[PDB]
Amino acid sequence: DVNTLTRFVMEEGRKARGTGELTQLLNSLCTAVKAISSAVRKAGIAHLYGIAGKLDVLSNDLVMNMLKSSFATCVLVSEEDKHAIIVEPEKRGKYVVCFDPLDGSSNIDCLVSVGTIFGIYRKKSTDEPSEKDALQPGRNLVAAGYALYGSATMLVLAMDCGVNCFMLDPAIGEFILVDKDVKIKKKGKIYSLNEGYAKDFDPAVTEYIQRKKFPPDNSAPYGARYVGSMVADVHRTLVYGGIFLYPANKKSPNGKLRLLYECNPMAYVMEKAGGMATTGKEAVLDVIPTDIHQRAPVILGSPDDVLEFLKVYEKHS
Amino acid sequence: DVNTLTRFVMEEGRKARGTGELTQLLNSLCTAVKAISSAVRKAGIAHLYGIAGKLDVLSNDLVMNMLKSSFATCVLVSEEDKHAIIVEPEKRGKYVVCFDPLDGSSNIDCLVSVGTIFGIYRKKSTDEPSEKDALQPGRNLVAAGYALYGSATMLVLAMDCGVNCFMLDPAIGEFILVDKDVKIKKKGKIYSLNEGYAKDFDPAVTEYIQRKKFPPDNSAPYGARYVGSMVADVHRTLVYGGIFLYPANKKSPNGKLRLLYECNPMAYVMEKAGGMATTGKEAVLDVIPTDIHQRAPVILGSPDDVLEFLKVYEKHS
Amino acid sequence: DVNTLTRFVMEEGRKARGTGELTQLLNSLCTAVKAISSAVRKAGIAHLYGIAGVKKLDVLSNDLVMNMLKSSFATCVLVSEEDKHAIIVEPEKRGKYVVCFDPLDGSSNIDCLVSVGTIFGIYRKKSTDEPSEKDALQPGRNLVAAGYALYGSATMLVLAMDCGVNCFMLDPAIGEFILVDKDVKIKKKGKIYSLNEGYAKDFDPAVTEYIQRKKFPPDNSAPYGARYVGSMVADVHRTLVYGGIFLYPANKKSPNGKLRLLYECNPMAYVMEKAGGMATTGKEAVLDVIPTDIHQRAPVILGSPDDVLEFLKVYEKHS
Amino acid sequence: DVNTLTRFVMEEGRKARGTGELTQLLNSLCTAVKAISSAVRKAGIAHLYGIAGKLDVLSNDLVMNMLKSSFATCVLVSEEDKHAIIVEPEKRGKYVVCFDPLDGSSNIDCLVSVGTIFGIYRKKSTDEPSEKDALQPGRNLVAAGYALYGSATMLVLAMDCGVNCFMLDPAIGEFILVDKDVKIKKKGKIYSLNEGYAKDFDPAVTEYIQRKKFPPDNSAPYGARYVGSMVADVHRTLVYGGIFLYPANKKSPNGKLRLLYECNPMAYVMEKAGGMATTGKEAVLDVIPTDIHQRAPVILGSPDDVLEFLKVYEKHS
Ligand SMILES: COc1ccc(S(=O)(=O)NC(=O)Nc2ncc(Br)s2)cc1CC(C)C
Ligand SMILES: COc1ccc(S(=O)(=O)NC(=O)Nc2ncc(Br)s2)cc1CC(C)C
Ligand SMILES: COc1ccc(S(=O)(=O)NC(=O)Nc2ncc(Br)s2)cc1CC(C)C
Ligand SMILES: COc1ccc(S(=O)(=O)NC(=O)Nc2ncc(Br)s2)cc1CC(C)C
Repeated sequence: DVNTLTRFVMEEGRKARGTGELTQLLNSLCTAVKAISSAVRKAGIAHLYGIAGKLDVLSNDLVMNMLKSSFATCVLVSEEDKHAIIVEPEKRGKYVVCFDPLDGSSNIDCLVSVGTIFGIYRKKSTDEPSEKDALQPGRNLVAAGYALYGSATMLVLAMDCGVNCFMLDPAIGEFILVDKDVKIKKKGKIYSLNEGYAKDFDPAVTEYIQRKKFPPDNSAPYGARYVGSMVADVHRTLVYGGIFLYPANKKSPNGKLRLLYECNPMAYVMEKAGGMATTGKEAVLDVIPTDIHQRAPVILGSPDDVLEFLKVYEKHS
Repeated sequence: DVNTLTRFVMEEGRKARGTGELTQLLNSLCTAVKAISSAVRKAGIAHLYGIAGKLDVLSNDLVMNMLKSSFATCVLVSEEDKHAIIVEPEKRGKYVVCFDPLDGSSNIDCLVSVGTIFGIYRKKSTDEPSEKDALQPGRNLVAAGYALYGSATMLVLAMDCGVNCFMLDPAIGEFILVDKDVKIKKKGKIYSLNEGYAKDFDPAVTEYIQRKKFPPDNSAPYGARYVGSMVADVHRTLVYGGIFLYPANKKSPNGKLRLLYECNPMAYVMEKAGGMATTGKEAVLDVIPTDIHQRAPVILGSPDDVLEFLKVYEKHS
Repeated sequence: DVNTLTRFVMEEGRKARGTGELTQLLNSLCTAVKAISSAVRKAGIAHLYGIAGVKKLDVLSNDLVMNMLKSSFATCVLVSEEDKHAIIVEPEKRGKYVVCFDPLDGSSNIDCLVSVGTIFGIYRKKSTDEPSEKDALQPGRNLVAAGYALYGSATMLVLAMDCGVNCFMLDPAIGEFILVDKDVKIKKKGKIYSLNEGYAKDFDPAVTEYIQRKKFPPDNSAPYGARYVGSMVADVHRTLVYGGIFLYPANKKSPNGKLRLLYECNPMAYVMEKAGGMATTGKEAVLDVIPTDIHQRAPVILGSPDDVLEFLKVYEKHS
Repeated sequence: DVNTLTRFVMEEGRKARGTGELTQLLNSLCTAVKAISSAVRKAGIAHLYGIAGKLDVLSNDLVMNMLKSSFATCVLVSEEDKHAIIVEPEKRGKYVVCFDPLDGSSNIDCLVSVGTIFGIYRKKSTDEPSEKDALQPGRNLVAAGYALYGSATMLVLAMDCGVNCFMLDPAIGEFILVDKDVKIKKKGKIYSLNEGYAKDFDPAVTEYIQRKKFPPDNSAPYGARYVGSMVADVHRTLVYGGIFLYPANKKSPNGKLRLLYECNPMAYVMEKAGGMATTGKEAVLDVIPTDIHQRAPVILGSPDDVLEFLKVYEKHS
C-alpha cells in the first residue's frame, strides 16, 4: 500500500496524539525542499538568459521564510547566517531548527550532488529565546535528516522509530515512501575521505586507511569513493554500507564539518539506522556544543567499520 | 542574445552549408537525453508504487529508437549490446554513433550522478554496413560529448570549433547555452582515481599519487575527489582543472574503461578543450580499435598534469 | 505571508481541535488531484507513442481517487459517477466520512482539450449501522466540505466549507496548491447566462421566456452575453468569477434534469451558497432535495442571487 | 514510429531543399509556445506569492524576442502593438509574422482556454521592409496555425501539405505528433457563436441559427457551444466538426475578430483541413487587408455547414 511524506507524518502524528506543531514544521520544510529542488535542477533558467529580453542564498530565504511562517519555530540556526535568527514573537513556536540549506553549494559549478541538512530540537530552557537554545547535544534531537539533490531528489527522515527515505516525484510534487525502516549494513566495503590531507593525517587514520588498501587478513581491499559533498558521501554510506571520514587536519584542527547542522543530523540518521558516529574520542551525539558554527571531526558509518577504526584509535594511545 | 542547442546547431549547420543529417541526428539524441533525464529524476515514480492499487535498459531503448528513426545513422555501438546494431536500410543514414546510454547506473541506488556518453563518426567506406564501420580511431570523431545527470542536467558538446555547454531548463525542455568555447585550466589541483586498489597499482601510478599528496617543493598537496561515476568525474575535471586516471595495472593491462563509447568521447572533449588524454603509451584518440568492446587505459585532464604523469610513467619503463 | 492548501487545512484543523481524520482526507484528495492534472496535461505521452519502441483518463482518475481515499483512513463509503454501487471501505482502512465525487467531469469532450474537472462532496456518517450505501443518501445541507479541481489554462482547486470559499492555484514546479483568492463571494448580479441553446425546441416555457428576457430586455437595456463551455466545472467556475447564471434545467424529455445530485449538483450548490450565491431546482433548493438513489438526477439553476431570482419570477410566472 | 514537431519540420524542410530560414522560424516559435505554456499553467507562481519573502505582455515579449533572434523575420505584426515592429537590420530575415500571443486572455481570470495564433508570410518586396509587407491576403500564407493552452497544450500547424496536430509532453518539453494530415468532418452537429448579440443579427444569421434549433427536415437540432476564446472554439470545430460564427451585425459592420492574426490564420487551417471560411461575401483568404488591425466577419468550419449558411446569406440579398 502506497504512502507519502505528508501522509506518513500525519499518521505518525495522530498515533502519538500530539498537537501538530511538528507536522506543520515538517510540512513547511518539505515544501521548501520541493522549491529548492526545483531551482537546483535549474528549472526556469531560460528567463535568466533573456528569453523575453545566488542559489545558496535563495535556498536560505526559502527555508527561513517557510519555517518562520509555520508558527512552529523559535530559534533558527543556518550555515548561511552568522548569528541565530530569533523568530519574531507573533510567529513563535516551540521548536529549534539547525540546517545547512544547500550543502556542497561551493562545488555547484560542476553539478556535483548538493543537499539540505536539518536538525530539529524542542526548546529546552524556558528563558527568552536566544542562540543558547540551539546549543543542545545531538542526543536531544527529536527529528533530523536531509534532502539529496542527486540523480533524483530524495528526503531521508530519522526519528525515534527509525529512518525512512522518500523519493520526490517532481511530476506531482509529492514524496513517495520507497524505503521503510532502513538499516545500514553491519560491515561495508568502501571507505570515504579526502586523501589529499594524507600528509596531515593523525597516525590512527593512517593506520586504518593503510588497513583498507592492504588488508592484514589479505581480504579484498575496500573501494574508495569521495564525492566531496557531504550529503552525497553520507547517503551512499547509508545505502551501500562502509565508513565515511572527515578527520582533523592542520587547516582544521577541530575538523572541518559544522557540528550543529552537518555532523549531528548525519550522526542521528546513522544511529537510528544502526550505524555509529564518533569524533574519535566520543560519539558525535554526546558532544555538548558551545558555539553555533563550531566544527567537529567525524567518522561515521557501519558498526563493524567504525568499531575497527576505534580499535586503531586506542592503539595509538 | 539568447541561444538554445537546437537553434545553435542550425546556425552552425547553415554556416557550413551542410545537408542537415548531422543536425537531425543531434536533435534526435538531445530529445532522447531529455527523456532519459525525466526518468532519472524519477518523474512519475508514484505509479510504480501502486498509487492506483530497467533504468539503463530504458535509456538504451530511447537512444536506439531515436537514433534509428532519425534517418541519419547506419551502425550503432552501445554498452548494452554485444554486437553492433545495423539500422534497417529504409532508415539508413551517413553517421556512426557509439554510446554508453547510462554510465554509472550501477551506483544509481545511492542517487550518484549518471550520464550518457556519445561519439559520432562518419561512415568511411560504401560497403554494406557492419561493425567494421565502428572501428575508427578517436581522431575521426565529427562530434562527441556527454549528458551529465547531476544536480542539474547538462549537455556538453564538442565539435570541430570547440566545446560548448548547454543547461537543460526542465520547465520548457530546452538546452540553454551557458558556456561558450570552454577551455580547461592549464593545471589543476585535484586528482581523481580509485585509491582503494593501491595494492595493485602500477608503480608509476603509485609514485604519481604520492607526489600529489606530498609535493617535494612543499607546495600545496592536491585534493582528492572520486565520484566513481565517469561522466561526473570528467566533467568536474573539465570545469575545475585537474586529472582523472583509470590507469592500467598488471592485473588489467588494458585498463577497465571501454574505448569506443567511454574513452574516446571524453578524450575528444578534453582535447577540443585544451586538455590531454593518454593511455600511458599513446594518446587515446590515436588507438586503432580491433573490437568494439575493447578496453583502454585513460589519464586525462589539464595538460601540465597529464604531462607530469607521463613524466613519471616513462621513468618506470 | 504565503499560504498553501496543506498548511491552511492544518491551521483550521488545529483551530477547531479536530482528530485529524478530515485533514488526512483532503490531503489525500489533494494528492489525487495533482496526479490527475499531471496525466490530463499528457505528461509522458511521448512514451505512449513508442518513443522507446496505461488506461483511459477517466478510468485512471477514478482509480486514483478511490485508492487515495481508501488509503486515507478517513472514509467508509465512496460513491463515484464511475461506479454503479457505493464502495464500502474494508474495515482496516475504515474511517468516519462519506465521499461522493465525479473524478473527471466533462471528460467526454476532452478530445478537443476542453476544460475538465474533479468534483467532490464530503459527508459525515450519521447513523451507527454497519456502513452501507444508505450513508450516502444524505441531503446537501449535511455537507461538511465540498469543492472542485478545474484543469483549465491552470489547475485550480476551489474548496468550500462553512467558513467560506477559498481558491488554490497549483504551482506545478513544486506541486503545491497556493492560496490565491481568500473568502470568495459571487457578484450579486452578473452579465452572463450559460446553457445549451441548441435544445431550445425542448425548452420549458419559462426558460424560453427567460432567455428571451436576457437577449431582448423589456427594459430595453443591454443584452447579456452568452457563454457555454459544456463542461460543468468550467461553466460554474466562470459564473463564480464573473457573475451570472448557469442552467441545466428540467424539460419534458428529462423532467428531473440530467446532472447528478450527489457528486455534481450538490457540491456545486454548496460552493455557490457559501459564496453568497444560489442554487435551485425550480421547485426547491438543490441542497434540500433528499436523494433516494445515489445516481439520481436533478435540474440545477445557479449563479448570482439576483439572476437566479429573475428566473424564479419567470418560473413561478408559468404556474 | 514516434515523431516530434522539430524533427518533422526538418524532414519536410530538407525534402524541399530550402535554406532553413523557415525551420529556424518555427523552432524559435515553438520554443516560445513552450515557455508561454509553462507560465500560463502558473509554473513558479509560489515565488510570485512570496514563498521566500502581466501574462499577455509576457506572452508578447516572448514571441517578439524569440522571432527577432531567429534571423528569419523582418516585419512582425502583433495584437499587442499598435504599429508593426520592424526587426533591426542585423537580425533581419525573409519572413513576415502576424500573431496573437495570448488570445482570449481577457478571460484568463476564470482559467478559460487561451491560445497563441500565428500566420507566416514571405516578405513581398525587396525594398526596405514596412507595414505594407504585412498587408497581404490570406491566400499568400506559407504556414499558419495556433497553440491551444487548454486541458493540455496542443500545437496545430497548417502548411501546403496539410494540417498536423502536436501534443506537448511537458515532462520532456517536446511536441509529439498525435494526428497526421487531419481533415474536418464534412458536416457537424454543433454551432458556435455568441447568441447574446441576437438583437443585432444580420437576418441571414438569425435565419441560419433558427434552422439549427428547429430543423425543417425534423432531424436533430445542433448542440450549442461557445467558449468565448477563438482558439478553443475553433479547435473544437476542427476536431468535432460543426460551425463557428462571428458575423457582421449592426453593432460591428466588419465583425470584431482581427483579420491578419486571428481570422486569416484560422481560415488557412480550415481550408487546409478541408473546411471553409467566409466573411459572408467572400473567402477570408481572398480579402486583401488595408490596415494591419482591420477587422473582418468570419464564418468557418465544416464545408456542408458553411454552405448551408452561404445559401441563407445569398437569400438575404
Ligand atoms: C512520532 O511522530 C510524531 C509525533 C508527534 C507529532 S505532532 O506533535 O506534530 N502531532 C500531530 O501532528 N498530531 C496530529 N493531529 C492531527 C493530524 Br492530521 S497530525 C508528529 C509526529 C510525526 C513526525 C515525527 C514525522
Ligand atoms: C560545422 O557544424 C555543422 C556542419 C554541418 C552540419 S549538417 O551537416 O547537419 N548541415 C546542416 O545541419 N544544415 C542545415 N541547413 C539548414 C538547417 Br535549419 S540545418 C551541422 C553542423 C552543426 C553541428 C556540428 C553542431
Ligand atoms: C474547521 O475545519 C476543520 C475541522 C476539523 C478538521 S479535522 O477533524 O481534520 N482536525 C484536524 O485536522 N486537526 C489537526 N490536528 C493537528 C493538525 Br496539524 S490538523 C479539519 C478542519 C480543516 C478544514 C479545512 C477541513
Ligand atoms: C514546405 O515545407 C518546407 C519548405 C521549406 C522549408 S525551409 O525553407 O525552412 N528549408 C529548410 O528548413 N531546409 C532544411 N535544411 C536543413 C534542415 Br535540418 S531543414 C521548410 C519546410 C518545412 C516546414 C514548413 C515544416
